[PDB]
Amino acid sequence: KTRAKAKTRSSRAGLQFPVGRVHRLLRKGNYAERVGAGAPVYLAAVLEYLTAEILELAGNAARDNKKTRIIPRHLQLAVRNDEELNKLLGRVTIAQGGVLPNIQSVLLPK
Amino acid sequence: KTRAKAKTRSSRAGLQFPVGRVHRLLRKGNYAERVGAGAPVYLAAVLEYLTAEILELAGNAARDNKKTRIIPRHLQLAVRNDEELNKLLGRVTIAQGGVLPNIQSVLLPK
Amino acid sequence: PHRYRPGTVALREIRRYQKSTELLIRKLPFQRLVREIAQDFKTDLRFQSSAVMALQEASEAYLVALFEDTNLCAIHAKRVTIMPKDIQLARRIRGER
Amino acid sequence: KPHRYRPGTVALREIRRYQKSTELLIRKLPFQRLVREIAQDFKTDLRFQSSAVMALQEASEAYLVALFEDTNLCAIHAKRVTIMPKDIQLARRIRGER
Amino acid sequence: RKTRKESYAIYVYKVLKQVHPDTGISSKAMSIMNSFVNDVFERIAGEASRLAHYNKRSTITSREIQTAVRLLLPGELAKHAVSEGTKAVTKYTSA
Amino acid sequence: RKTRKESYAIYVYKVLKQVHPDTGISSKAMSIMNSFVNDVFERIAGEASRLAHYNKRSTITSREIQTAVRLLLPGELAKHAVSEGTKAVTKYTSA
Amino acid sequence: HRKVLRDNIQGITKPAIRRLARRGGVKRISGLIYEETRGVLKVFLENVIRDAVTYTEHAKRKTVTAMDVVYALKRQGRTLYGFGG
Amino acid sequence: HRKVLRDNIQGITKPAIRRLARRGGVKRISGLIYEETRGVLKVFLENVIRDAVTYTEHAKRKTVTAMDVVYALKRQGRTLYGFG
DNA sequence: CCGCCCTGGAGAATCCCGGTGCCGAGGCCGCTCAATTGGTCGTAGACAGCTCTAGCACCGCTTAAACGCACGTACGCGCTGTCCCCCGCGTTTTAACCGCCAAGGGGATTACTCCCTAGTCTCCAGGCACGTGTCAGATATATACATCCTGTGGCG
DNA sequence: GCCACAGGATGTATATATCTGACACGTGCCTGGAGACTAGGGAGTAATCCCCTTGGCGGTTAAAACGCGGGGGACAGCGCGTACGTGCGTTTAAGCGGTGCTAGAGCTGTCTACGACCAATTGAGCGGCCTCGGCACCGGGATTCTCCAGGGCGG
Repeated sequence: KTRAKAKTRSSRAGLQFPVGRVHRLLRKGNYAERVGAGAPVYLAAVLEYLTAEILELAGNAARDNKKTRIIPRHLQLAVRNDEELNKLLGRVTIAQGGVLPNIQSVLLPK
Repeated sequence: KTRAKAKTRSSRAGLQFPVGRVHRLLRKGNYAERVGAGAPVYLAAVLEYLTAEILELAGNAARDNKKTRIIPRHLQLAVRNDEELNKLLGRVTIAQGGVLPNIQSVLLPK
Repeated sequence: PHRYRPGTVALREIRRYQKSTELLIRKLPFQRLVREIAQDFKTDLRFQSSAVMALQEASEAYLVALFEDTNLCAIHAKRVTIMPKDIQLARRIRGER
Repeated sequence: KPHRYRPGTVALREIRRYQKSTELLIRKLPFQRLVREIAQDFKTDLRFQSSAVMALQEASEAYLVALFEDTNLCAIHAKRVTIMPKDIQLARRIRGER
Repeated sequence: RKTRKESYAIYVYKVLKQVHPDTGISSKAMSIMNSFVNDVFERIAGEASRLAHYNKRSTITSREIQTAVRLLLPGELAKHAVSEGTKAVTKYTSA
Repeated sequence: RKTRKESYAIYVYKVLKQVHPDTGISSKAMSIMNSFVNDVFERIAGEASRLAHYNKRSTITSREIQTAVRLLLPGELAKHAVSEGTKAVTKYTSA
Repeated sequence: HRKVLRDNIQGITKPAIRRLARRGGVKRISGLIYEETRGVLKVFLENVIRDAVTYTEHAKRKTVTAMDVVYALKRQGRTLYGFGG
Repeated sequence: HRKVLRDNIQGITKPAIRRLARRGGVKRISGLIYEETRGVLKVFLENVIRDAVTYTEHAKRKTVTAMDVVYALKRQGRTLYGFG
């Protein structure tokens, strides 16, 4: 049938994250009785920004490690070397991400 | 429309806490789409048991303090003296409750 | 002269303040501190007396717990004196710093 | 003359090696046996997913490494380089576990 | 004449009377008790919501509440709470 | 044929292509990223629901999400996330 | 009356910090403890008041309430009993 | 198929605890550290496994899944990334 | 004067590069389900008017507490030394791991069906709000009780 | 050159009286919980497919156990000099009480737009399957870290 062209709300808002999927996950998650029109757009934008920031830092870490693929070690290095990312993910353990190289000054051999 | 005499569900289940009020709070808290019939009864019974336990300990503390009225100091004494209540309320500050009287052994004189 | 030894009055104060239940910080100075801090967040703010008292109770409980942990660290280092390094170690282990 | 490294250089080398690496430091079969023995007390005839046991092992190792960092901080605070059961006890007590 | 603010004041007073027949409770202690009851209600109901979401259910049942109680309350508190909840539920279903 | 499951894998890959055109992602790292997206979604949605309930509202709006972001994310992360969200909502409303 | 307050952290006097340490069980206090305690208290208050003011601003109110303070503390995982419900 | 395991806490050997301490950044280790570490690990695993088995029993399943462990850790406030 | 101190190779571990190879990241395709279009409706929310509680501001006073300074004693910190416990390493024993195989218990799905919960209307009674009058509690005070600190008796 | 404590000196639990204010009780009233009913879909149940978990078996070798030497450091002892606790005289501003003002919290009544809902379309991404190179590994070589056996001039 002849209706308007199906333009996704992600493209309408200029995002790469699924506005419709975020809207469904907010509606079906039993968070409130109603979900606004701008709430999925705002939440998708925030999720996209955070994902972009962590991916940028992880790609920089992978490049510094002479590799072209992001691995859990690279994600851990990015998160624990960015101060605000470490603040946001302080109580989060990344699988097979290891720990940062941090040997105490007193333990250093002098 | 004189129907049958009403019976409170607290009296039907042998409880003091309000089963109907607990049911309404469960239904209006966005906790789930549907709420079972026995869920308010169980939750109200658990709340009444916890209230009775903490009130019994606080009344014992008040009696030991030679007073006939429970105050926040007595509530704090009861909670921090009962190991399980302390573990349940470990991330809780009781207003105007003070602290448990303890002095370290190395800080004691000799 | 009846000067007490250095620590008997301290122990007496410990017992007194652990027995009591009041607020150890002066209400007007603490309220002014809260208002000064809140100036930087939103100008022309009004605080309920209940709100100021809630902040004071929370702050005093936090500081008392931190001083308990600080005393634990100082005794671990085999000292009866608490030190800023004791405070820093307690906060670092708790995850605040 | 036989060669012998001084006490501390090999330990530092191990510290660097294990901080740079990211693999599990506990044998999988013994850890799985311990997990199953512990879970026996809670529900008999239990089965486990391999991913479940791996999650338990990774979480436990992360917890133990964090606890050892805090223990090292306590030992340094006490003017020592050796970690001790009292250091572990203080770390847990400050963190709220004891 | 203003909006009524509900509280568990009378229920906590009844429980106190049935436990200690000759004991009172000050206004501050009553407020702390109301906050404690609301806090435990929130804990248990949030845990029950998480359980219902995890099991892809859309209902909070006595089983969900009991599992939430076991998860939250430590040890003997969980055992006694489960026993009392079961007793109350059976006494309700009998009537 | 079994039930199909949803994930943010393709969206995270598209964002990675936008940011670093010559970088790839392993399966485990993609799973960790999906868990991270889910955790941030859960935190923000929970905080916004708390705000809606504590203001006696019944709608999750862009204002609720903005307040939740400002409460959860620290400092510059929160400031930049607020800017990105406001820009996205303005574009969505203009379109 | 438009007035500005400044440097009230010195309003938390040395005797007040001493009393807090005494309630904490501390028998002897170093002289540098007081400024460290003032800094810690200021950081804690800033963190709590930021969230309380955020809640108030969201509520389109100009009055910070005890319930807003309680919500901020609960956000920090420091549940406070006795200031509402 | 009834098998009862016992004294498996010794499977966490001294060199394994040394590797964990090295990863943590520890130079020297006292002799009594290993028993203390085994006890700490045992109590941690007991708590996490108890919560996981509670979730499993509520689900009416018989095998402890990875999501059960993840939810147990989340109940403990120890979010683990990479298992769903 | 003598231990104490300053140094370049030897051995081992780390780094560095090149060839091999694989399996896991990555593109691509039909296809079903979830997102998108488009009217409806009734309610959540926006807003203007209004009431009065409650927060802010100020004056005076009364004094409790904060401030400041002298003194000295207990304490943090540094130095030496003893020995003992942990580290480094070589050798032997152990079982973790890897590969493959089998089978069966249990996860996950799919109809279906009925009973359990949402939703409504009504009623009445349990519970909130509001007076109020007294009894538990704070306080002022004289205790006698409980606890700390130094000289005086005492000698080897 | 120390050991016990008697008694002074001071903090403090006890008993008595005297307000006093808020806590518990009663009572009118109102809105929300219970009774009774209908409607529909959520979950219980039963049968089935298959997958992945456990158990077994064998070979390899990586790791753990174990013993031994020795030296790094933990801990005790001792000393000393700064620094914090104790206490008393000054001061200041906190608490309280009282009055005044008004700003904003709370409520109420209309009214609007907006989001849930539902019918219908369609394309987006999950699943599954080829396909190639990024990274682990083995082989080989250069560099570097660390430690020990010679040269040296010091108050």
